[PDB]
Amino acid sequence: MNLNATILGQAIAFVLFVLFCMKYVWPPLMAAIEKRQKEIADGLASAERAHK
Amino acid sequence: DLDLAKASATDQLKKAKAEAQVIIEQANKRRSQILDEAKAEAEQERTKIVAQ
Repeated sequence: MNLNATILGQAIAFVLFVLFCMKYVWPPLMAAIEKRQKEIADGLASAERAHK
Repeated sequence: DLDLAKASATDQLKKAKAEAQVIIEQANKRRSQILDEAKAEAEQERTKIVAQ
């Protein structure tokens, strides 16, 4: 169809939402999940260290 | 039960230090009374020889 400058406008909102999520959301949740994994991995690891 | 493992690891090594103590104390006493019997015998066989 007839293209429109909106193709230029939309890119800005896209890159802004990327800039925001990239820092305000992702590392937060990355930690929030990695911490839950590590707390179980270390539990079973230390328990094996005890049995040995 | 990590610390149940710690508990057993404390206990059995305590018990080793105890049993391997009394074994050697007991064998030392056996050696003491054997070297006692040695004198009780040697000084009694002398009487036999002088009576002879």
